Amino acid sequence: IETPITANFREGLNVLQYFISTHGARKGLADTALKTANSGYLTRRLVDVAQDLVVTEDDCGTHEGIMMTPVIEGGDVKEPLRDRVLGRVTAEDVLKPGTADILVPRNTLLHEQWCDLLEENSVDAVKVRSVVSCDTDFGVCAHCYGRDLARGHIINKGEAIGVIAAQSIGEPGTQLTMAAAESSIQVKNK
Amino acid sequence: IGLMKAVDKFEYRRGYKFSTYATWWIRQAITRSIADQARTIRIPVHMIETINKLNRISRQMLQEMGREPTPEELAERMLMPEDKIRKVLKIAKEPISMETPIGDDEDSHLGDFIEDTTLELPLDSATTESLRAATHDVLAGLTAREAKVLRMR
Amino acid sequence: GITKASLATESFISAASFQETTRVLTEAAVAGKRDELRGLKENVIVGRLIPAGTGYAYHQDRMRRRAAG
Amino acid sequence: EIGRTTDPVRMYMR
Amino acid sequence: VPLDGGRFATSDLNDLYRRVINRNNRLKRLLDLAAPDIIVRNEKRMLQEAVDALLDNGRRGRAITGSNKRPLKSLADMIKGKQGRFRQNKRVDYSGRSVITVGPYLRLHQCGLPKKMALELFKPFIYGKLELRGLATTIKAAKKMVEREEAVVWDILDEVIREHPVLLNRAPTLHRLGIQAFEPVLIEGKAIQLHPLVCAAYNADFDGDQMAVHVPLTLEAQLEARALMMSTNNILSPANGEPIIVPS
Amino acid sequence: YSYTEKKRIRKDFGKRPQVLDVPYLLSIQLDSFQKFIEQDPEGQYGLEAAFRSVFPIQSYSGNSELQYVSYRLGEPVFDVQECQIRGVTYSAPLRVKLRLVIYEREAPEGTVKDIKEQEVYMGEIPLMTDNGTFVINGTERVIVSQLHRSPGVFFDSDKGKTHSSGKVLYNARIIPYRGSWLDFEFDPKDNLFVRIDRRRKLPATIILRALNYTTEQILDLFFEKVIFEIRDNKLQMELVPERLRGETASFDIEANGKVYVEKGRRITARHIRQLEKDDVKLIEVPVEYIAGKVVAKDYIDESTGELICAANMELSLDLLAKLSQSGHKRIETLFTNDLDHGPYISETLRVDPTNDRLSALVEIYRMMRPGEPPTREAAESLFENLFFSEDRYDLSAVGRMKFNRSLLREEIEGSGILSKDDIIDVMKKLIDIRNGKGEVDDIDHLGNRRIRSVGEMAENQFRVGLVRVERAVKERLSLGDLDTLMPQDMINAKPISAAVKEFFGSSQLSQFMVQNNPLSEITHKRRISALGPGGLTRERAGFEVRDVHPTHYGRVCPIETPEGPNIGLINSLSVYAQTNEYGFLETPYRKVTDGVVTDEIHYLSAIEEGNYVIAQANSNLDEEGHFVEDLVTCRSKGESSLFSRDQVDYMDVSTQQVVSVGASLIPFLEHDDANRALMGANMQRQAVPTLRADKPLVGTGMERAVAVDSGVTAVAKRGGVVQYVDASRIVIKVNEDEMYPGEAGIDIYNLTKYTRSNQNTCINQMPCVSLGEPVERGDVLADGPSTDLGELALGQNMRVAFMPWNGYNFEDSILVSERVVQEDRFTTIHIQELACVSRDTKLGPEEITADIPNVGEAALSKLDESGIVYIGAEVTGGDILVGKVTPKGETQLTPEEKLLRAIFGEKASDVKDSSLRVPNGVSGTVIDVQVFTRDGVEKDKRALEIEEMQLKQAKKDLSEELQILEAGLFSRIRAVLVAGGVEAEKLDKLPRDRWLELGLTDEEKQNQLEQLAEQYDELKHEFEKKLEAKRRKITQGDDLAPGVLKIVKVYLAVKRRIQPGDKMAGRHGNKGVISKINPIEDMPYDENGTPVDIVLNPLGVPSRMNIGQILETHLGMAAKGIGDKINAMLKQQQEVAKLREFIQRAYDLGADVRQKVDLSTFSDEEVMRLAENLRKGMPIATPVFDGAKEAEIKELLKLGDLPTSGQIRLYDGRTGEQFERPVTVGYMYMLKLNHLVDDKMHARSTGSYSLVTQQPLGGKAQFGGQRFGEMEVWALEAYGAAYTLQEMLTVKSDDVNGRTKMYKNIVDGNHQMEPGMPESFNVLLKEIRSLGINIELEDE
Ligand SMILES: [Mg+2]
Ligand SMILES: [Zn+2]
Repeated sequence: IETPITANFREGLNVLQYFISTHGARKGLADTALKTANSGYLTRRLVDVAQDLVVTEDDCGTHEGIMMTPVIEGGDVKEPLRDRVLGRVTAEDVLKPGTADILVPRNTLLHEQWCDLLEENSVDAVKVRSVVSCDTDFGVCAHCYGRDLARGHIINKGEAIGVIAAQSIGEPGTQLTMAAAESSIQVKNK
Repeated sequence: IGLMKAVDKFEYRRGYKFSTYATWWIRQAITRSIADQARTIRIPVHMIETINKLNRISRQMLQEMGREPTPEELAERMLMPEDKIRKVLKIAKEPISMETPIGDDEDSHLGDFIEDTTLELPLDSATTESLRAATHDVLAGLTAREAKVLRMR
Repeated sequence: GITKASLATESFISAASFQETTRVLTEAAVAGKRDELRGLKENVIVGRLIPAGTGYAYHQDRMRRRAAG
Repeated sequence: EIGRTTDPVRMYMR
Repeated sequence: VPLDGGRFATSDLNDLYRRVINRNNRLKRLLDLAAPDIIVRNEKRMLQEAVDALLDNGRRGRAITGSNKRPLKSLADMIKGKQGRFRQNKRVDYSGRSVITVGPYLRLHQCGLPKKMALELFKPFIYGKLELRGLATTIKAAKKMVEREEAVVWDILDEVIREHPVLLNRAPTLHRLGIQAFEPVLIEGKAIQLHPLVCAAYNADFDGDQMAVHVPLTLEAQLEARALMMSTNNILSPANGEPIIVPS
Repeated sequence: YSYTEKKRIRKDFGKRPQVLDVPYLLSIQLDSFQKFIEQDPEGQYGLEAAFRSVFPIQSYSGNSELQYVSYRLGEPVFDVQECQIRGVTYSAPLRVKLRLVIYEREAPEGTVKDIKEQEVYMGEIPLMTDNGTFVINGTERVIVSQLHRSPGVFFDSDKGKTHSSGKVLYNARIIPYRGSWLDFEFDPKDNLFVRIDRRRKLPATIILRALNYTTEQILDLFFEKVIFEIRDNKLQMELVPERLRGETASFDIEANGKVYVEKGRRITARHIRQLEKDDVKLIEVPVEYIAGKVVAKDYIDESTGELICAANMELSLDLLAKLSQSGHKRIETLFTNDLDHGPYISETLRVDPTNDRLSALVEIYRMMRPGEPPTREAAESLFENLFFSEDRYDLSAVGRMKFNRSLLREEIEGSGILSKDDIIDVMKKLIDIRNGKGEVDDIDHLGNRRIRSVGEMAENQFRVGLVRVERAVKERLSLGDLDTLMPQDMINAKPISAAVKEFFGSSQLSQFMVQNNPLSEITHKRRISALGPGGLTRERAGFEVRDVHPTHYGRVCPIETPEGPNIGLINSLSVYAQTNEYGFLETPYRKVTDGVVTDEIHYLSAIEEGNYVIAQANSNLDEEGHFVEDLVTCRSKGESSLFSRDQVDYMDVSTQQVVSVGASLIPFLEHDDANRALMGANMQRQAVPTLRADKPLVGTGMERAVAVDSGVTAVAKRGGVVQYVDASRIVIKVNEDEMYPGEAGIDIYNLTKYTRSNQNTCINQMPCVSLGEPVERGDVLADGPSTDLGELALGQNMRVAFMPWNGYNFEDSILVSERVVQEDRFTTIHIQELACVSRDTKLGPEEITADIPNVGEAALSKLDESGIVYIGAEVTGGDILVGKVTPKGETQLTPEEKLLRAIFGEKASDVKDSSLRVPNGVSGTVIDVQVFTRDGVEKDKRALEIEEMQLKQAKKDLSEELQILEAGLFSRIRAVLVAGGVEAEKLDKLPRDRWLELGLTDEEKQNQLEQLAEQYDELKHEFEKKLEAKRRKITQGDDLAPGVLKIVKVYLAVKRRIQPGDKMAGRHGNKGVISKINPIEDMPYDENGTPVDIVLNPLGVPSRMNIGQILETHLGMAAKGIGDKINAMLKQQQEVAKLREFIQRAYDLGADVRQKVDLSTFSDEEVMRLAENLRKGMPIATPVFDGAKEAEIKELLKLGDLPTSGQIRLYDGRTGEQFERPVTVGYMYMLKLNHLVDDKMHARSTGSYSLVTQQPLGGKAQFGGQRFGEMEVWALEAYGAAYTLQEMLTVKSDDVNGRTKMYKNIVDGNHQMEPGMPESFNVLLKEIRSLGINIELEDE
C-alpha cells in the first residue's frame, strides 16, 4: 500500500489503520493452519522411501567419494569448509599444498581437532566418502555414512539411519513457509 | 416372475382384457417380495399386514383426534389385546448402520464406540487361575482316599 | 520421485501400506510375489522385532540359522 | 447409440 | 451386535451380501421357470453389478445405502487408505494424559506424576506387592484394598516406582526427541510436571498443552527406556551437532 | 439518570458523541422468524407464500380442484419449562383449510359440488422461544445464519493457469435459486461453448438453434452489416466514417472527390474528421479486397433456384462472378474488426454440426441423458422443462434483481424463469467482456453474498415437504375415485412433518447452544456461517474466501473467527449491521449535507457504499457539524485518501461500528496486535460464570447492552414499586398511568433457581432490589449467571504483578496466591445428571428394588427403602444412587468353584446387580430427583412422595397467585370506590366478597365492580379449570420409548475449586496454566504488607505485541486507587460534604469528556449509597477506539496519591530484601476458562476392548488408551528401541492371549512377555481372502 501505518503500539491506531493491519493476521493464520497439513505429507513420504535403510556392515572398502568445496555466495561465503566436512571419513588423504605433506592420514574421522589442523594448513577441498556411493548391498557401511549422532562416536552398526534422516528434513518447514542495483563488481578482497 | 405367471394362467374367454387381469398377478408379487427381502432382521409375512394396519389406523386417528394417538386408543380403535399393540411396536425399527458418523463429523464412526462383552476381565481370569492353587493345595491337605472321591464327585 | 520410487519396491506390503492400495494388490496378485519381510514397515505390521536397533542383534542369529544348523 | 451408458435401467428401457 | 434399547448396529456388509444372495437366488429360479432371454439376460447383467458393488463399490453408479443417503462401504473400501494402513500403520493400554505445568525444582531426569494417575497405571504391579508381602490373602482381596486407598498402598506404590522409567510424549511428534523417558516422582495434583529445559524439545508452551504418558512393562523395555531413550542421553539433536538443552 | 445509573455511575472517558444507540442485538434471529409464522394477506415471503407456491392443486385432467383458503397456528400443548423437564419439543399444531370442488365431467365448468374440509391438520412447526432459541428435545438449539452466493449472472475470468500461455478465458454463469445451471465460456480458440450443471461441453450456437433461430437471424443479432452495391463500376462499397476505426487500409483511398489516405497507411483522428466534413458515405473499392469477408445472409440463385451462398461462408472470387451475373445487387457482409469486433459467434457457427432446430434438441438430449435413444415429443419436453417451466426453474424474487441490475436494465420485477431475451443478453455481455468494454466480478465482494436467516431456510425446507404431499394427492385424485372422499383422506401428516422436523434436529447449522455465559449465547446467534447445505466445505475452499475483503468494513467483523480448519468461515456479524430487504448486509451512515453533518441516518448496501466519499468517525466538529479541517480522511472506491472539506458525502456513525459484539468489550483494543487480540474474542465465550462475579474494573461501556439484550436478566416490564422481594419471586406493584384500563392489578416475575445449562454449569438468578425501590420500564430486577447490577462481569479482577518469580512462571504459566483460594472467588459450581433406565428384557423385567445381592450395609446407607437416593445426601465416588437388579439365569458355573459353593453354601442369586453408581472422582449433594413411569405400571412409594410434593406446589401458587393478586384488585377499587356512596370505614364491615349486589355510581368505580366479578366467577371457573389441567398432566403416565419401563434422573451439584492445572486467561489473549498456589506470605509484599495475588511473566509482552494488558494494568490501578481513598473517608464517617467534594472531582477529571455525571443526586441518602458502592473501586470505562490517552491515565493516578510511573518497589516474601529496579503492580481482570484439569486427566490400566478389532476404547467408565499413532512409531525406530516397540503393539494393545499372560506374569513379579501375532492382522487376511485374492504365509 502507498501509505504505511505511521503509529506504533504505544499510541493508538485509528480504525482505518487497524483494518489495514487486520489483513496480515489473516494470511498469517491461514498459512500456519495449512503449512502443518502440507508439511505433514512431505515427511510421510520421505520416511516411506527411506524406510528400509540400515547400517549393515562395518566398512565397505570403496575408494570413490565426493569433494566438499565450501559454497561461495558471490562476495560472501554461505558455509565454511570446516562445518561442512566435520564428522566424516577421507577417501584420499589430503596433504599440505606442498607435495608429499600428508597431514591427515588415510580415511579417518574428521573430529574437532583434525578440522582445525586442516584449519591451520591451507587446503581448499577434501574428498570425503558419501553414502550415495557406498558399495554395500541392502544398506550402507559404517564408514561411508560418517560420524554424526546424538552421541559423538562413529555410527554404531545396526543403527537405523533411514528414519532419523527423513525426520530431520521434515521437522523444519513448519516454520519455513516461504540494494538490487547490480552495477559494479566490487569485492571486499584483493 | 409375477406377470410370467399371469399369462401362464390367463383365460381370455371371460372377455376381460389382459391388463385388468395382469394387474393383479403383478402387484401380487411386488407386495409379496417386499415383505420377504426388505428387512435385515426379517419379520414374517403375516405380521407386515398387522404393522401396516397400525399405520393405516394410527394415521386415520391422527386427523380426527388431531393431537396424536395414544398407546391405548389404538386398542379401542383396533381390536388387539392391549399388549400385542405393545409388542408390535417393538419390532419394525430397522438397524442403524455401524458406520454412521457420530456428531461433529469427526474422524470417527459408530463402530469405534461399541465395546464387546464376550471377553472376560483379566482379573476375572487371574482369579480362576489362582483358585486352582487353593483347591489343589487345600484339597491336597486332606487324606488320600477321601480326597480322590472328593475330586471325582 | 519419492512417490513413484516407494511403489516399485520389491515387497508388496511396504507399497500397499502407504501408496495407492487398489493397484498394488492387483499387480502383485497376478504375478505371485513373495515378500521376504526384510524391512521395517513390513516387519512392524506382522508384530515382531524390527531389524534395526535392539532387535537387529537377534536377526544376526535368524539368518545364521536357516540354510544350516 | 451406446453413448457410454452404464446403469442397467438405461439399458433396460433402451 | 444389539445396541442398548432394542436397535441393532449392523455393519455395512450385511446390506451388500443380502443383495447378492437375493439376486443370485432369483436367477436360480428363472432358469427353472424358463423365462425369455430378455429377462434372464437382464438378470446376469443385474447380478454382475451386485458382485462388483461388493468388491470395490464406487466404480459404477455408487449403489448408495438404503434407508439412508450415504454410500455403502464395500470390502476394498476397508483396506483403502484412511491415510494409512488398517493394521498398525494400535491404540494402547497403560496410558494417560493431563495438563503439563512447570515444576522447576526437578533434576534433569525426572518428571512429576500425580498420585491419582500412578495408582492407576501401575495397578498390576501393585497387586504383586500386596500379595507378596502377605498384606492381602488373595487377589480379589487386594482389589478392595486399592479401591479404598488404604494408607498402606501409598507406601507400596512408592516402591513400585523406584526406578521405573515412564514415557512422556506430546501429540504432533515431529522428530525423535519428541519421545523421552523420565523417572517419575509422585506429586499431588493432576498436572504432569516437567523440567523446564526439556520443554523446548517437545516444543511445549505451558498454556494447556497435554502430554500422554506410557509405561514400559517388560524387563527389556525399561532398559531401552534407560539406555537409549533416557532424557540425559539426548543433549545433542540428531539433525545437527548443536545442543538441544540450551537454557531457553 | 435511571435508578440503576444512580446506584453506580461508571466513569466514562471518550470524546466523540454518540448519535446512534446500539440496536437490539438479536434482530438477526427474532425478526426473520416473525416473517415465517404470521398472517400475510399478500405475496411476500412467509408461510402464506408457501401454499400459493403449490396450491391449488389442479387434478390430472380430472378437473376436481383442491384450493387453499387460510391456515392458523394453534397454541402449544406444553409451555417452555415443561418442555425442558419432560423432554419433548416445543411445537404448535398447524391447521389448514382446503376446499375440494368437483367439476362436472362433461357439463359446463360450473360450481358443481364441493366440501370445505374442516382444517386438515398437516404437521407441527417448532416455535422460537422469547430470546431466539428453539427447544427441540429439552435442549435449546440455535440455527446460525448462512452466507451464500446470490442467484444471478457472475462473469469471471480465471486467468494465468489456463493453457500455460496467458489466454484469459472469460466465462459466465447463471445460478438460480431452484433449478439447473447454465455456463457459457470460451476455449483457447475463441469459440463460445455452453454447459449445463456439469455435462460435456457444447458449441454455444447449439442452444440458439434450439430456440428456433436460423443461421441468418443468429448473425443478425450479433454483427453489423457492410452493404455492397455494384453500380456497374468496381464494386463501390458503402462506408460510414466511424467504420474505419483503427484500420490499416491497403487500397486506393478514394471518397467524395479527394483521395484521403494512401495504401499502407493507418487512419488518423483527423482522417475521420475529413469524413464528416466531406460526408463520406460511398467509396470506390478494389475487386480482390472482397475475398476476406463472410456473407451477411443467404443469397440464392434467383435465376435458377439453387442456393449460391449460405450465411457464414467466406467469399470466393468465382462466387463474385457467380454473383456478378446472378441477378443480385443488395450484397452484404459482416462488420468484423479484430480489435474490438471479433467474429467469435462466426467460428462456432462452423463447428456446430446441427443446422435445424429439431436436430439440435436431439443433440442437447443426447448429452443431457446419454445412452437412451432420442424421440420427438421427449426432446421438446425436456428442453422446455429445464429452464422455461415455472415449476422446475424459479430464479428468485432477488435473482431477477441481480439479473436486471447486472445487464444495466431498467426495472427490478420480472418473471422468475428465463426467456429468449435473457440468454441472448448474457452472451452479448459475455462477448463484450472479451472485446474489452466490460469488467468481471470478483466473487468475494460482499455485494454478491446474501444472508439466509432461519425464516428463509425452514420455509424452503417446508415447501420441499409440501410438494411431496402434492405427489400423492394427484394420484389419489386421478387414479382413485372422486365419489365421496373428503379433503382429509389424501393429506398426510407424516411426510410433511418429517421434511421440517429433520431440519431443526440434524444439520450443519441447527447446532447446540454454547451456553456458559451471557455472552457466549448472544454471540452464537449472530454467527454468519458460510458452510452448510448448499455452500462451502472446510477442505474445498482455499485462501480466496478465507481472507478479508475491503467490503467487510461495517458489516462483518475482521478480528473474530475460530483458529482451526475454518478460520474465516464463521465471521461473526458486526454491531450495527442489518440485512436488506433481499438479504444483503448494510450499515448506518450520517448523511453529510453541503457543509454540516446532519443526523438523518441512511443504511448503505455493499455496492452503493463504493460510490460516495465517506469520512471517518474520528474527525472533529465545531458544535455545528463543520469539519475544522479543510481536508479529511475518507474511503471512496475501496481505498483511503484525503479529500476537501466540502467533498465528502457521509460520515460513519461511531468508532465501535467496525468490530463485533465479542471484540467490542476488550478495553484498549487499539493497542493490540490483531493476532493476539483475536485470541481475546475467543477466550470470553469460554469463561465460566464464577460463584458471584463483580464487575470489570476497566470496562468499555458496551456491557449493559449485552446483559439486557440476552435473556439472562429479569428485566422489569412496567415501572412501579417493588412490593415483595424474595430469593425466588419478585412482585412489582404496577404504577398508575402504566396500568391497564380494566381489571389490571399488579405484575409478578418468577426467578429460576439452581438449574442446569448445556455445559453442566449452573444458571441461577438473584434479586438485586429491596422493598420500596421505584422500578422503571427497562430496569433490572434479577441478576443471572455472571451479571452484576446489570453490568456483565465475566470473571474476577485481582492484583497482578509483572516479574519473573523463581521460575514458577517459566512459560506463559501463572502463579497464584493462597488468598485467592481462601476467599473463594474462582470457585465455580457444576451440575451433572445421571439417568438409570429399567428396560423390559425378554428374560423378565428389571426392578428398582432397594435390595441388592451381596452388598454391604455401608453402601445401602443413603438410599431409602424405595430404592432411590435421598435429596441432599452427600455422595462420593462409587456410591449407590439407584438400586436396580436384573434377572439372570443360565449359570453353568465352573467345576472348581462348584466345590467352593458346596463348602460354604453360598446361595447363587437369581438376579444380577446392575444399579447406578456415581462416576469415579466426583462428590456433591443430590439436589434433585425425578421419576418417569410408563403409564400402566404402578407407582412405588417414592414415586408418589415425589409426585404429591409438586401436586401441593402446583395448586399453591396457582391459587395463591389470586391471594396476592386479589390483594391489589380490591386495593385498586378501594382507592376508587370510596365515592359514589360513602363506604370507607364501613367498607370493611361490608364484606369485600359480598359486593356483587351493591356497587357505585356509573363511573369506572362501578365499571370495575361487574368487571372484576364476571371474571371473579370466571376465576372461579377458569382458575379452577387451570387447576384440573395442571392437576391432570401431573397424575397421568408418561410417553417413553418403546420397551422402557421407568426412568430415574438424578442431579449432583459438585463445587470445584481452583488448583494447579486449571487454565486462567485475561482478555487480551494471554493464556496460562496455574503453576502453584503459594502460601499467604511467600508472595511479594509492597510497602504496606498487601501481598500481590498473581505473578505474571514479563517475557510475554515483547514478542506478543499486546500492550493492552500493560495499560489496563495501570488504569486498573488508578481506579482501585480511588477505591482505597474513598474507603478510608467513608470509614471515618467524615461527612456527606467531603464525599461530594472528592467524588465530584473524580468525575470531571479529564480533557473535553462527555460525562456530566454529578450534583443532581440526592442530598445524603444517595451519595452515601453511591459512595458505598465505590468502596471496592470506581469503575472506569474506555470505548474501543475513543480510548483513554496516556496523559488521561497519569492525571488519574496523581489524584490517588499513587506514583505516576505506575511502578512500586516490592519486597521479597521469603528473604525480606527489596527487588532492585521496581516492579509493576496493577489490577487485571482475570477470566477462568473451562478447560478445568479434572476433566482432562484420564488413565487406563485395563478395560474394555473393541468389537471387530480387539484394541481398546472407552465405554465402561474407562476411556481408551492413548493414540500411539503412526507418527510415534517412527520415533521408536529412530532410537534402536525395538523391544519397547514390539510390546507396544503386540501385548499392550492387540494380541488376544498374549496379553492375558502379560497380566499374570506382572502380578507374580516375572516381567517377561510372549508376543504372539496381533488380532488386527488376522482380520487383514480374512478381508483380503474375501476378495478373489489368496494370501498365506510360507513355512521355514
Ligand atoms: Mg501450547
Ligand atoms: Zn561403504
